[PDB]
Amino acid sequence: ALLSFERKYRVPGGTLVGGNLFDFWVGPFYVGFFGVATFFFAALGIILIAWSAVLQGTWNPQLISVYPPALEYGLGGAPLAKGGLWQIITICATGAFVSWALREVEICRKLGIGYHIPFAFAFAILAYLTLVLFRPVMMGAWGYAFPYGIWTHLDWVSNTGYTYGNFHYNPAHMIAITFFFTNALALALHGALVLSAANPEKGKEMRTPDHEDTFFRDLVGYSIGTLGIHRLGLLLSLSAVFFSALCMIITGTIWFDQWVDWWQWWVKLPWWANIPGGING
Amino acid sequence: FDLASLAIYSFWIFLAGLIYYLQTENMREGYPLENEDGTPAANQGPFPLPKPKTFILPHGRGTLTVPGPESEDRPIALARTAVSEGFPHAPTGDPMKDGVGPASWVARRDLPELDGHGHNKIKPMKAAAGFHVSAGKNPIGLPVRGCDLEIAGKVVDIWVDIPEQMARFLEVELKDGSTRLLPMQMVKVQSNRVHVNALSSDLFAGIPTIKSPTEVTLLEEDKICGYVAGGLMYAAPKRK
Amino acid sequence: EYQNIFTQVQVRGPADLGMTEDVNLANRSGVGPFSTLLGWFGNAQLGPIYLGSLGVLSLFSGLMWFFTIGIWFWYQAGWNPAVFLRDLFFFSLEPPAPEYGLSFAAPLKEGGLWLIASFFMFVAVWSWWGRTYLRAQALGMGKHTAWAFLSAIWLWMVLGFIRPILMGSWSEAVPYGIFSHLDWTNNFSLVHGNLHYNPFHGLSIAFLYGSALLFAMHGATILAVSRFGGERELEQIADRGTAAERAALFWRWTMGFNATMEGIHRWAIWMAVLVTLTGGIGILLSGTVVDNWYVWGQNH
Ligand code: BCL
Ligand code: BCL
Ligand code: BCL
Ligand SMILES: CC[C@H]1c2cc3[nH]c4c(c3C)C(=O)[C@H](C(=O)OC)c4c3nc(cc4[nH]c(cc(n2)[C@@H]1C)c(C(C)=O)c4C)[C@@H](C)[C@@H]3CCC(=O)OC/C=C(\C)CCC[C@H](C)CCC[C@H](C)CCCC(C)C
Ligand SMILES: COC1=C(OC)C(=O)C(C/C=C(\C)CC/C=C(\C)CC/C=C(\C)CC/C=C(\C)CC/C=C(\C)CC/C=C(\C)CCC=C(C)C)=C(C)C1=O
Ligand SMILES: COC(C)(C)C(=O)C/C=C(\C)CC/C=C(\C)CC/C=C(\C)CCCC/C(C)=C/CC[C@H](C)CC/C=C(\C)CCC=C(C)C
Ligand SMILES: CCCCCCCC/C=C\CCCCCCCC(=O)OC[C@H](O)CO
Ligand SMILES: CCCCCCCCCCCC[N+](C)(C)[O-]
Ligand SMILES: CCCCCCCCCCCC[N+](C)(C)[O-]
Ligand SMILES: CCCCCCCCCCCC[N+](C)(C)[O-]
Ligand SMILES: CCCCCCCCCCCC[N+](C)(C)[O-]
Ligand SMILES: CCCCCCCCCCCC[N+](C)(C)[O-]
Ligand SMILES: CCCCCCCCCCCC[N+](C)(C)[O-]
Ligand SMILES: CCCCCCCCCCCC[N+](C)(C)[O-]
Ligand SMILES: CCCCCCCCCCCC[N+](C)(C)[O-]
Ligand SMILES: [Cl-]
Ligand SMILES: [Fe+3]
Repeated sequence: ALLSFERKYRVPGGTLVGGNLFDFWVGPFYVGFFGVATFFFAALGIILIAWSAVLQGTWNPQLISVYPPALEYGLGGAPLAKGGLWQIITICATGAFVSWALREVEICRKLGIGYHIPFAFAFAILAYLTLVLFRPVMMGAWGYAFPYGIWTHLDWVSNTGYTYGNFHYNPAHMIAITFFFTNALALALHGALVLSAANPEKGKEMRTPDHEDTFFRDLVGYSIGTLGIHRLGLLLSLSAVFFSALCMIITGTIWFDQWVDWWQWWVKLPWWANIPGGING
Repeated sequence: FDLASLAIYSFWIFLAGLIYYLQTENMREGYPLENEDGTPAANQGPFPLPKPKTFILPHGRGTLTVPGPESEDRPIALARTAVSEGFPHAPTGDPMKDGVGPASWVARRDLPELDGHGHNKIKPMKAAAGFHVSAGKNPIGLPVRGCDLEIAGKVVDIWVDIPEQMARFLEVELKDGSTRLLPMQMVKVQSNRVHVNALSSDLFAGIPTIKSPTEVTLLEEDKICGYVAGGLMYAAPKRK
Repeated sequence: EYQNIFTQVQVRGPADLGMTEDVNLANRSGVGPFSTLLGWFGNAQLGPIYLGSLGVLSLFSGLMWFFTIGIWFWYQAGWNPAVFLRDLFFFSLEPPAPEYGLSFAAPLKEGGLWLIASFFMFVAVWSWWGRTYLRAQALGMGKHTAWAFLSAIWLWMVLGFIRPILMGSWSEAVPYGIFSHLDWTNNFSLVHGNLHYNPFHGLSIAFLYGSALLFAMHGATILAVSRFGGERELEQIADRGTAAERAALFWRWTMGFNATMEGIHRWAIWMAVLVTLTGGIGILLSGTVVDNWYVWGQNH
């Protein structure tokens, strides 16, 4: 079934691979070559998850956990039950994520729109590969990657962070958090501003974008603009994820101590490094 | 059954209702779903259609009620390529001229958008007292080049969003003296030229024209922008 | 292939003094300078700003909060500017010790000053809240902004006011300090048995991640259809154009469902407020109802 306005857009073309061979829809979903690829990787990865559950001895989704190989395996392959399933599932997950992105691109082309969406999605993919591929490889073992389990992968975050004291002191970690908080702040304000204009007080006509601008100049003396706020939100969310991957690719690779020790270059500058008094004096 | 357990169970209930509400609110346009022949589809999904709401539009422009009887209000030059559902519909003629596919446009009101005071939101800079180029390259006077590396015309003016203080169109004078508008988001201002990758130099004349030299309607904007974006798919044969 | 991340040609005109509606034009400042710098990414116009009694009160009250923390930092630094800059991030104005309970009689240097700063901060935030309401009201707009702001105030009220009272001690509040309040956050989790196993904490994280997810989607979506004037969202609501149709169809073809130009902003406002809404709940139950979220978790 279609939306009332959808048919005129359902023309052939825009594919990157296969021509018209996979140029069709299943219900609302557009297929395309990378739609078939996504299904192939996704189905194959899910089977291996169910298989790992059988080896594990449980069907409770809260307990299933696919662990990577032990550190002793280094970067080599492992048997299925001893980290091999994690290795294969990681390949399938990557295949699905990348296929998904290239499918979005095919859809951008058929709709004659820009490619901002798959471009932004690639940052999330990059953060995933930072944690399962780039950082493990640079550290020399797949075991440094995180396990595929609802709860075990939270334990991984907690164990990995406390290996370096309080991870809060990771300076890139601070920046990434700042973009995460600022983004949610910007998202709330933007949604509220449009709704406040499209849904004014009772007994009022719909407001205009000028009202949106005036509201924010009145409030904080500046309005970024209707185009600028969408540029900004895209920026805040991608920068947040960019400094996330950055704050981890350096942990365990070029920095090994407690992240609080990183702030000593400021404290121990040989001129005020000894002035008595204060906290560090 | 401690207070924490009840809090989290309550929240999951509240969240399910919230999602149901959000989804129905997002069915105020494009629903009910249609078959590929325009009739109503048997399976509409589990979420019902929301009840009508009314916006009172400013400047005496009337009221909009959504949901309401939908209508393209224009002919669609396409045809089925399969008896079964889910397959592309092929253009029956020239898709750029017939405004289908990536060249689609919507039958919006044949009026210009207005600012908060009731004046035209978009104006040519020659009619916008005080406006000027403040940074970047001024494209006025520059030649406009198509994807065939041929020159189609030259920039003669900039159409400005006055409330936002933002360039939205280039007015390009064609070899025959007439002008066309070009979306600012589809052009590439360089040092010595303006380059448009979406159209070939001989497709500029096909851009829809406006009926007034000092204002553009929402319908005209949709026809212009749709045509230019459609060139990405439909003008590629002569794209170097 | 232009991407529309930065403006190509800035244009500038007579400053926009804004809508009037029922705003008291006496309290609007003059217009400030235009910023070419900001013009590349957004609007270049600075000002005017509205400055009423709430704004002035919020401003002055907020600066008193600031100066109170400031003098305490200069006092910890022994008034030495060198020591001040060095240990700036390590200074901390801490609440009264548990001994004082909820008493206001803590001497200045043992939590008395933290109480004075919190008072100023309390006045500044709430008067600013009233400001977001009256600014919308003066223009005849909905109060969505003031309600979304409440969600943030909720978590802040819980962290510094509501929870410490239910615990019966101001010492349970957060200290004023760059590093000290990071440390407070770490201890809060260890004391209460790992917040990873607080369900409202996990929810709060889903919505924080989901806010970045949704804004990357929406921001990227609007820029991809800005070639059809998509960022003019209020008129797309009143008169659906091809921008709204292509945006909806991209997501329908991608993941099977879609929003409308208005409805995507209800997703957004809720995605964001649910961060601090769920988080404030989770913090309020920590120590009052549940002592060990991991242990509590293993029974449910
Ligand atoms: C005790 C634990 C430690 C700690 C240790 C760590 C560690 C260790 C790490 C972080 C990382 C992060 N931490 Mg920290 N951190 C702590 C305290 C905090 C606090 C806080 C208030 O106290 C905050 C706000 C943060 C904030 C953050 C972020 C900056 C970052 C996570 C986002 C990210 O990378 O996304 C990136 C996004 C993704 C990975 C998602 C990718 C999605 C893929 C592409 C698609 C999936 C598709 C899916 C399977 C399909 C399902 C389909 C169905 C239809 C549903 N931390 C404490 C001090 N933190 C992480 C980081 O930076 O990672 C790079 C990280 O590894
Ligand atoms: C980002 C830095 C850390 C990390 C730190 C944390 C912390 C800390 C928390 C989570 C939480 C969650 N994480 Mg994790 N997480 C990471 C990497 C991942 C990846 C991945 C493929 O890289 C995935 C799929 C998940 C998935 C999840 C969910 C189980 C949960 C809510 C996420 C959410 O709503 O996000 C925002 C996205 C959306 C709102 C969109 C919808 C996404 C849905 C919910 C995804 C479901 C995935 C499904 C359970 C797994 C795949 C199913 C396949 C069919 C096999 N995490 C890395 C290692 N994650 C929280 C939790 O409660 O966990 C129990 C939590 O507290
Ligand atoms: C060791 C650390 C602990 C832990 C301890 C805590 C604690 C403690 C808290 C959080 C909280 C949060 N944590 Mg945790 N957290 C951990 C691990 C993580 C991880 C991770 C990757 O593992 C992530 C992603 C997170 C993420 C998060 C967020 C989802 C949440 C904060 C919401 C927010 O927006 O606050 C930011 C918003 C505010 C503080 C509201 C502020 C609003 C006020 C009114 C504004 C003040 C303005 C002021 C005047 C400044 C003016 C500036 C002007 C420019 C002048 N945590 C570990 C396990 N986390 C909070 C929560 O809700 O938990 C359930 C919380 O309190
Ligand atoms: C970079 C900015 C933010 C962002 C952006 C973003 N995400 C995106 C997009 C964008 C712009 C899309 O276009 C795309 C989309 O279509 O979203 C609706 C997407 C997407 N972001 C998603 C999730 C997601 N994004 C996240 C984060 C972020 N996304 C960033 C914060 C997170 C988290 C944890 O924060 C999650 C969970 C999906 C909903 C979707 C991509 C779906 C996809 O790739 O589908 C193909 C794959 C499948 C259908 C299933 C594959 C199954 C695997 C083979 C097996 C599972 C293995 C896995 C490793 C198990 C892990 C489980 C444990 C960790 C619990
Ligand atoms: C202004 O313009 C905009 C719109 O239009 C007006 C929008 O519509 C949207 C979309 C946003 C929403 C609808 C809001 C809700 C989304 C959320 C909360 C994000 C989180 C999303 C989800 C949890 C959903 C995830 C779903 C999936 C990943 C789909 C599941 C995948 C399946 C079933 C398989 C895919 C199918 C194939 C590969 C083809 C079939 C294969 C064969 C072999 C036949 C945005 C951003 C926007 O700006
Ligand atoms: C040149 O230097 C000078 C001196 C001029 C300066 O100005 C230097 C000053 C600075 C550098 C300022 C530095 C500022 C900070 C470090 C601020 C850091 C703040 C945080 C990390 C956030 C902490 C906020 C959390 C809390 C606990 C907030 C309390 C809010 C409560 C809701 C209020 C509760 C009220 C109470 C207890 C009583 C008051 C009255 C009531 C009616 C409730
Ligand atoms: C730049 C000089 C002045 C200082 C500025 C004060 C500091 C504001 C801080 C954070 C909020 C970020 C605001 C971004 C959210 C805007 C919401 C929105 O939708 O705005 C679009 C547009 O303004 C409507 O037409
Ligand atoms: C789609 C291909 C991209 C590769 C990314 C997948 C990395 C998974 C980890 C490697 C496992 C393979 N092996 C046997 C060498 O360990
Ligand atoms: C890591 C996965 C990569 C797949 C997603 C990449 C999509 C980028 C978008 C294409 C950019 C094309 N363009 C318009 C810049 O020429
Ligand atoms: C026993 C009940 C305990 C409280 C449970 C809280 C769940 C509801 C949270 C949503 C609050 C409603 N609101 C204010 C956002 O509209
Ligand atoms: C606590 C139990 C709640 C069950 C159902 C809750 C549905 C609420 C959904 C929010 C609706 C938003 N609205 C209509 C108030 O704007
Ligand atoms: C992250 C939460 C997402 C909730 C998604 C619920 C909405 C699905 C609606 C599908 C039905 C719509 N349809 C196919 C009839 O158009
Ligand atoms: C505690 C946070 C509450 C969630 C806010 C969601 C916004 C919905 C409220 C609409 C406001 C209606 N009105 C009449 C005041 O304009
Ligand atoms: C407004 C859209 C809301 C999307 C819903 C997101 C649900 C994420 C599920 C997280 C599970 C957290 N929990 C309860 C297991 O701790
Ligand atoms: C936990 C998040 C769940 C998201 C699942 C969304 C499913 C896509 C919408 C399905 C609509 C298609 N259909 C065939 C039912 O009409
Ligand atoms: Cl005021
Ligand atoms: Fe928007």
